[PDB]
Parts: sequence; C-alpha cells; structure tokens
Amino acid sequence: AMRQCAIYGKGGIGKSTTTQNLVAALAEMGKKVMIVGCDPKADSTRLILHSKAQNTIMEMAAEAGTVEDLELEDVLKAGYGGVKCVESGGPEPGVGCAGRGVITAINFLEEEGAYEDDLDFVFYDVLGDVVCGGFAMPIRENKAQEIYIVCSGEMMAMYAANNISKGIVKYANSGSVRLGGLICNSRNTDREDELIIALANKLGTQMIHFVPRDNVVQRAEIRRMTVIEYDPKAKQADEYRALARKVVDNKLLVIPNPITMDELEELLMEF
Amino acid sequence: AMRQCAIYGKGGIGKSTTTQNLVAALAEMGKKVMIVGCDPKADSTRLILHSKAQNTIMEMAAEAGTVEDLELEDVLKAGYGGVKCVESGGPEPGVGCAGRGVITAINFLEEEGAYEDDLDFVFYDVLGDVVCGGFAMPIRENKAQEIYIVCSGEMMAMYAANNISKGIVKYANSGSVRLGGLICNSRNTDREDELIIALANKLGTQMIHFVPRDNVVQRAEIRRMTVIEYDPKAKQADEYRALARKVVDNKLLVIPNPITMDELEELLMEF
Ligand SMILES: Nc1ncnc2c1ncn2[C@@H]1O[C@H](COP(=O)(O)OP(=O)(O)O)[C@@H](O)[C@H]1O
Ligand SMILES: Nc1ncnc2c1ncn2[C@@H]1O[C@H](COP(=O)(O)OP(=O)(O)O)[C@@H](O)[C@H]1O
Ligand SMILES: [Mg+2]
Ligand SMILES: [Mg+2]
Repeated sequence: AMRQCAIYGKGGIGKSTTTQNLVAALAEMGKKVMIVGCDPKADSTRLILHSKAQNTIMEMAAEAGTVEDLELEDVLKAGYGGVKCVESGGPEPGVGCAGRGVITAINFLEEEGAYEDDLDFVFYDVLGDVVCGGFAMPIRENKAQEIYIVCSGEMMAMYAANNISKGIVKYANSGSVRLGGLICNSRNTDREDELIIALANKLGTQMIHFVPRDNVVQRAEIRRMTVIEYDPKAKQADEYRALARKVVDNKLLVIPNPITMDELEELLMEF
Repeated sequence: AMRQCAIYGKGGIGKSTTTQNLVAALAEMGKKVMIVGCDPKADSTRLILHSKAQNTIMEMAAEAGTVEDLELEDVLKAGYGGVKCVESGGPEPGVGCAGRGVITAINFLEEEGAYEDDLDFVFYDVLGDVVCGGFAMPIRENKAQEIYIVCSGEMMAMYAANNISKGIVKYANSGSVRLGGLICNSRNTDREDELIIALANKLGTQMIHFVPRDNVVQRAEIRRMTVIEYDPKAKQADEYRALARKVVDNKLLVIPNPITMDELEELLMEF
C-alpha cells in the first residue's frame, strides 16, 4: 500500500514549505516518500535537495530528445532522509498550457515504475489558482487520492480552497479523489484558527493542523533546508512533526460540500 | 484615441481593488472608462456597481442560447461615475480552460462595437498566476497595449511580475503590447518601495506608484464601494488619484528584460 496525497492552494500560501517540511518529518519518522513538483515555479524540492531548484522533466526530455530517452534513475534525485524528488516543469509563459508538464511527468513516473511497493507516501505539490489542464489532472485522472488544501484567513486563500473543493466534487463519480483536510498556515492573526475550523466544518472536512508563522522558516530556507533539518529542536519543527503525525493518522476523506460566496463573506464578517 | 490597459498580478495581490479605485479616480477626473473583468473570481466590477458581483458573459450567453443572442446594451452595466462594467466569467473548476471566457468576452465586445471613440480608457483585470489560454490572450492578440503589474515585496508577487514580463517578451515581434510599470501595493514593510523600484529598474520599467496598506479599503469594500466614492477626503483616496494621474501621464512603455531567479533572490537578500 502507498498513500497518494496532493497539496493544493493559492500561490504563495505555503504549499512547498509545508509539503517539504511535512515530508522531512515523515522521513525522520522512517517513512519512504517521493515528492512530485506540479507547479511551474519548480522549487518544490529545493529544501530536500539543498539545491537552487531541480531540473525538470520537460527540460531533461528536450535535452535528451524524447521523454522515452530518460530513465527514472536519471530523473529522480534523493535528498534529506532519502526523500525522492522530481519536478514536472512547464512551458514558458505565453506558450501552451502552463500545466502541460504535469501530464508528461505523472505519465512518465507511472510508466517507468516509480510507484514501487516500498514507497509509503507520494506527495504532489500542485498550483491551485486555476483548476484546469494539467493542474486538474491529479483529480480528473485519480492520482491525488487525498487532497490537503493549505490556506489562511485571507479571502483569496479561502476562495481557492472552495474552488479546489468544487473540482473534487466534479469528479466524484469516478475514481477516489477526496478532500482530506485544510491546513491553516497562519498570518499571525487571532481567531484565524477558529476561522479555518469553521470553513472546514462548512465544507464537511476538518482543519488538520494550524501552522504558526515563524521566522525560523526563512532562516532555514535561505540555507536551502527544511526546519526539520536546519533546527530539529525548534518549536516549528515540532509543529511540522504534529502535522505529519495527523496526516498519517487521518481517516476522514470526504466529497466536500462547496459553499456560496455569501457564506464565505459571512465567515469573514463574523471572525 | 483610446488607451487599452491591463492590470496583471498574482491572485489576492490587489488587482481588482487597485483597478476599480484607479478607474473611479479617472471618472472623477472626467474620463470615460470601461472595465473588463478577466479573472474567473468575477468580482472585478462590484465596487463600481455597488453589487454582489456581476453576471458574466458566459452565464448570460448560456441563459440566452448563444452569445449572438446577447446585445451589448444588455451586458454592459454602468455604475459610479458612469464607468461601464463587464465580467467574462469562466468554466467551473475541473472543466475546460479557466481562461476560455476571456476569449469569448473580448471577441464579443469587439464585434458589438463596445470600443466607441468616446471611451478614453479600457482596463482589463487579468488573473496572472498562469500566463496561458485566455489569460495570455490580451497579450498574444494585442488587446492589452499597456500592462501594469500590481506586486509587493512578496517573493511570489515578484516572481509573477517576472513571469508576466516573459509573456510580454514572447509576443514582442507582433502587436504593440508593452510593460507600462509596476504598482507596489504595500505589505506595510519598510524599504518595500525601494525593493519594487529596484525590480522595476532591473526589468527596464518604473514603479509608477506605491499604494499604502490602509484599513479604509476594507471599510469601503464591505459597503461595496471604492474609497474614491466611500470617503473622497481619505488619504487613500488621494493615493488612488495620484496613481491615476501618473497612469494618464505615463509615456514609458517598454519590452521588459526579465531577470533570473538568482537576481530575484539577491534583491530580497539585499532589502
Ligand atoms: N509558517 C511559515 N512561517 C514563516 N514563513 C513561511 C511559512 N510558510 C511559508 N512561509 C514563507 O512563505 C513563502 C511562500 O511559501 P511557499 O511554500 O513557497 O508558497 P507556495 O509553494 O504555496 O507558492 C516562502 O518564502 C516561505 O518561506
Ligand atoms: N492598499 C490596500 N489596503 C488595504 N487592503 C487592501 C489593499 N489592496 C487590497 N486590499 C485588500 O486585499 C484583498 C485582495 O484584493 P483584490 O483586489 O481582491 O486582489 P486580486 O483582485 O488581485 O485577487 C481585498 O480584501 C482588498 O480589500
Ligand atoms: Mg511552491
Ligand atoms: Mg480580483
């Protein structure tokens, strides 16, 4: 068995920082994990690899001729805790569908046998400002079984969570893609945890963890590390360990019930 | 003559608040303006119309049969200062290209003669987290002659500015789409103005205005108004008037010079 999780959310909300720190905590626990970057920014694996970023499947396929000239062992790279890392890439801005590289990457990984029985988790880090093209592919094509949405008390972040939830509903008749929870990545506003708990309740899910805003994140990332590796004693390291434990133990996976714009505004009004 | 401007930027950065307040200041000055919403959130005209949002061209076309059954005078709605407003709409999440409604809307407006000689400005409010499909159409198809990018000291906002700039470069051999400037929408961090001035200089443009963070914006928008209408005496109203004056007077329109990720990180490091 292997659990396939996808982290969605609006741009800049904290998907890649949260995913890489969660995954480092899983590896610290002894789990075997692969991260698949599905955001054109292509920096979803840099903190595991200690790297600038990672060269993408689209880039490597072009340098090699075709994607068939690539071998899995030349594309997947291991970093902290043995976590295996790959980046999809995407076309340059203004040409082609920004999500086209996700389709190529996921099909390549499936065909080349990357989903070996010994992996415990796969995490996809997916752009969520639009739910279409290759960014909808993990949902449409049944790859992202458990979706976790990173969000905050920001209206745009909550709207994005509702939009992703609508995409999950639209494919509910095929496959098994479900909403696993919301992750609140704090803006250091109070009642913010209560706000995201309320939103999760209205959608029919739960807020799995509240991640505090902590400057140790920046100090770690300047050095191309997760907090888990940079300062294993940090309070924020323990926050990521708690998030990872709760993902492991989570049993609530639902077809969410998206809300109206009036419900979303009323939530912000109240809190 | 009529100037065609497009406001791009990452989600939640302030495009719609900045555009509607800028446009209200233009109308207060006596200009005739149309706003074309090109973001699926479809709330780009609500502060001019005093409305919840606006029903979209895609929605109205479906209720009416075809887009040809729609008349311009039934779709365009006037609000504060006579500003004319239209929303593109888009398909539901998980179906079709999130930008498909922009193509339908802009072609409809062109064919129906919405670009009447007496308009002074058209502003497109465009999602900028991906530059593809209908969101690239204003650049690819020469509709958005002057692009202004709303951004902030946030790394993701600056990355989005660089991505949009790359899209402008890619179509530089056809049409006349150019970068007009950056608009800094403050996160209330200091040296932030100097940071965005530096980024503009590296791209070859200018930072046209620094918009402060001011709670009067929220108090206005709770009442579905621009600050210009809600409190014409407010300091923030004068900030939007200054931005509008500088857009009117702006003569610098360039093919930008996108920067590397190393240059972008060095900028953040320094400031
Ligand atoms: N809990 C946190 N505390 C402090 N900084 C954070 C936190 N989460 C994210 N950040 C910072 O926010 C910025 C954006 O996060 P990132 O994970 O890259 O967003 P995304 O992948 O959603 O675009 C990064 O500079 C990151 O270091
Ligand atoms: N200068 C500002 N001061 C205070 N709040 C602002 C300012 N600019 C934007 N906001 C708030 O930020 C939120 C997002 O702005 P919006 O224009 O809707 O973003 P976008 O259209 O880019 O998604 C809105 O609640 C808006 O009221
Ligand atoms: Mg990311
Ligand atoms: Mg908007």
